[PDB]
Amino acid sequence: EIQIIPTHSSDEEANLFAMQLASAAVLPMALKAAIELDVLEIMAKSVPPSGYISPAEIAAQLPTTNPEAPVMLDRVLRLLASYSVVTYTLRELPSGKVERLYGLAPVCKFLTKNEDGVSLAPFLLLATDKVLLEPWFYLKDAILEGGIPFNKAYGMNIWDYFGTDHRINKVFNKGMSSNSTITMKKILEMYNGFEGLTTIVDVGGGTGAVASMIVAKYPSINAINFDLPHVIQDAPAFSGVEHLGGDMFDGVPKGDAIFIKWICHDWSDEHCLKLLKNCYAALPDHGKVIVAEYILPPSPDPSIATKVVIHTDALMLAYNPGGKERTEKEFQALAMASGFRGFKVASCAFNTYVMEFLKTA
Amino acid sequence: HSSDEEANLFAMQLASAAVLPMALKAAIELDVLEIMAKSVPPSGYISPAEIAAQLPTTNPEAPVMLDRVLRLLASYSVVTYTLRELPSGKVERLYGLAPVCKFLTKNEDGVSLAPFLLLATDKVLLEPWFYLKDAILEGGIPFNKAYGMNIWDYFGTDHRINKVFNKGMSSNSTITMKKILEMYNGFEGLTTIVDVGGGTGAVASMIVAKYPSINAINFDLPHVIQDAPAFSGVEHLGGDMFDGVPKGDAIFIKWICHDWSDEHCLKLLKNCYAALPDHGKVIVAEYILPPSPDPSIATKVVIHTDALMLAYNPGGKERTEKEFQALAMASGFRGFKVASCAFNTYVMEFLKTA
Ligand SMILES: Nc1ncnc2c1ncn2[C@@H]1O[C@H](CSCC[C@H](N)C(=O)O)[C@@H](O)[C@H]1O
Ligand SMILES: Nc1ncnc2c1ncn2[C@@H]1O[C@H](CSCC[C@H](N)C(=O)O)[C@@H](O)[C@H]1O
Ligand SMILES: COc1cc(/C=C/CO)ccc1O
Ligand SMILES: COc1cc(/C=C\CO)ccc1O
Repeated sequence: EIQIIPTHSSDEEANLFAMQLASAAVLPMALKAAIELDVLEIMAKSVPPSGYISPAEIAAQLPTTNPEAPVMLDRVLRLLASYSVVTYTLRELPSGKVERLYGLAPVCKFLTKNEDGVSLAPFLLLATDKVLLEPWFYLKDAILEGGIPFNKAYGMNIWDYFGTDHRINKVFNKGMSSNSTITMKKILEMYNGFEGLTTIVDVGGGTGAVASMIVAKYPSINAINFDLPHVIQDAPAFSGVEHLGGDMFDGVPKGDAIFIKWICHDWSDEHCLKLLKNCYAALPDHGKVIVAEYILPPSPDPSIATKVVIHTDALMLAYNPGGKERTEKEFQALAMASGFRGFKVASCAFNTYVMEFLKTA
Repeated sequence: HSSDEEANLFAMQLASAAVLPMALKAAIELDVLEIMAKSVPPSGYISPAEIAAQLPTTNPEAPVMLDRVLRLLASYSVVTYTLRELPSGKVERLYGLAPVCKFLTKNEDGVSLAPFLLLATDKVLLEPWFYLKDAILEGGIPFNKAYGMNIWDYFGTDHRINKVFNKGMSSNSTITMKKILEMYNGFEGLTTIVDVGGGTGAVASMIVAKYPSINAINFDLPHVIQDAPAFSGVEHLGGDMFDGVPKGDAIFIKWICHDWSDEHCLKLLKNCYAALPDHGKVIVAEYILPPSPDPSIATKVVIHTDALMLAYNPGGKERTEKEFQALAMASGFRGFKVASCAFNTYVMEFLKTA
């Protein structure tokens, strides 16, 4: 709490932060272009001995003959580098002009395929898709009028819309599947709560990536992946997973445990309660709901981990019917209100906490 | 691996990074920051509910929805916060103005950067970004791919975005030029100044306000000039600067060179050279590209603007001081002076004689 006295110097920084904010979208939009160009994968596969590659040497590997591609790439990569998305090194030219060569930064491990063929890049392409930008033009309308920005832009809710637009359905389902594969692989290394179950139901389990992973690790479990019919239609037929289409607000398939990852955050308290009562009803006396969600931090602190949660809260506001992020006590109160007697935070990976709503304490 | 954890979380932050400007846009469109600025003292805080009470809404969710937008802003220090415990043991937030809000609400003169943000985040200016991959593989300009014409021809056809653009520029330039005019003496003693590409004339008007005996000419395309307010001592004139520019003792160009290729800059600069007396000058007001992709806010503004020029302009880019020198030399100027800087904008003089 030392007080900063306003000066020329502090005004310069305040004015420039306002300008940075004004044009902040250039970052995710330039990163989206780089990933669609396969630039980061090119960098990963052809980084010379040194580990730094020129924009011309990148552009050489693209399907282009545009002679401006190298300078255009340099300009994109310079932006990325300023934000530590790639690294750089400088080398002096014959002219005494200085050129930049670029390398992978640490974050690139999650923006290029790992050994399992997976990354967050498909998640980025989801979040920056033209479809999911459009609701942001209706956010002020939703605050004033009530309702949901997405539904103002499209005339229907997000799921119904994905049911009409095959391109974005596939982008969405793949963004979620890849992200969830990375998180769940880490969850499964640490969390033991699937052990001993004979049946699990992944409610809102998407194309079934998670369900497949749980059965791969526990071949004695019966796994049901449950989602909307337009998602189930082109879920891979993973062995040991039964895909079932339906609407979870109507009810859910019976199992020993029900897994819900990134389901509660999509829905209002009232919708969650209805879903969680349906879950309680589909479980045996001793069963549980396994809830995988972020947890809101105590304050809007500046950490990246906090910002991810808060960013996601803002995504939920733009996209979903009452969806929001919640604190640990908020999740506990949803558990209690839907009849569950026990609550615990069992595990965490990449911000995603694994909570158990226990029918019996 | 907290190391893997932090790289994964950074990736997710990047992925949804558009939430920040778009959330800020909505708070500005709602008049939230202005509400805050008028409703509590500079060091005070205000609840979402008290802000929402000043909006014309009966939406019972307005307060929480504002809370969630303001929390996003708070996490980035765009607004300040303080916590207040509720009887339930939940905590709620009250919010206040951070220093940046001084440039996102109207100042003494009635301007801020808010209209510049509304420009940059308008759906029209966002759409070219979906054609960046295409421009890189195929050649050409993302904007022209989206709209089928250069940006300036497009603004002569879309009256709404013309106004948005001109106002964004006018309000940004008013802030910058007020600060430059405190420090820079190079307009002193001139009989006539011409602001080439002067938009709706904010900078010319400020010059004449400071130096009331100067004769100022504000020169731009005719769809811009038609919207320029009248200002005593400013003559508004339409035309194409590539065909020629008005004569005067000095020519001022702010954010002109950065819109164009080096070749086009030479053409412009030679037109300016020809329009000046023998010992005249061009006063160039532009950012200067820093020598590396450093993480400073100041450098990021420049590099983001280099990226904007990539998306929008035929050949436009940001330049180093030595690049500007090379432009001055190649258009016949014999002296070069870095005279002043305000809010990243350097004021360079290209002198016909040294
Ligand atoms: N009424 C409903 N019934 C069942 N599933 C639904 C639903 N409404 C939305 N969903 C599904 O809920 C999911 C939310 S996204 C999360 C998907 C997945 N659990 C993961 O973490 O990767 C989507 O697959 C969506 O189709
Ligand atoms: N051929 C041409 N002749 C004159 N002006 C032009 C032009 N092409 C573009 N412009 C103008 O160049 C300006 C670039 S934006 C900068 C505006 C102003 N100098 C400021 O800094 O606020 C616009 O107003 C645009 O209309
Ligand atoms: C098209 O030319 C310009 C564009 C911008 C920024 C537009 C969106 O932020 C800023 C200055 C210019 O000279
Ligand atoms: C519509 O529901 C969801 C949306 C997103 C949105 C964008 C992430 O790229 C994230 C998680 C969800 O459960």
